[PDB]
Amino acid sequence: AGKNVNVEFRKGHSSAQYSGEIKGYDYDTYTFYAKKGQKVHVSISNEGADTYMFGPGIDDSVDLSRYSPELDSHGQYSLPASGKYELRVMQTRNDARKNKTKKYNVDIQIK
Ligand code: NA
Ligand code: NA
Ligand code: NA
Repeated sequence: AGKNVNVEFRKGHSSAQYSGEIKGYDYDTYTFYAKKGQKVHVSISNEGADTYMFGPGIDDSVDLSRYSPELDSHGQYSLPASGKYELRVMQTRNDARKNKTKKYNVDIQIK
């Protein structure tokens, strides 16, 4: 199925890059711990791979993709609470139903 990765920044740096490939309904998860008010910016090379974030103080999830209305002018989202957050990378249901695949590179920035 999908893979579950703990995001681990190089010390003194505020981003990390991952690559993956999702098949069908699989989703990959990128987990991290952060403080209320830190800003997250996620960019992904394949816009056919959705990027949604789950965690404390977030009802349901938030779309972090580049055109999402949840983002501010700098493409950032402010974490509403401190704790463990989960970025999920997944295909649309349409593509998942067709057992399509998405190769992707994702850059996760947390400041
Ligand atoms: Na999960
Ligand atoms: Na980024
Ligand atoms: Na769909």
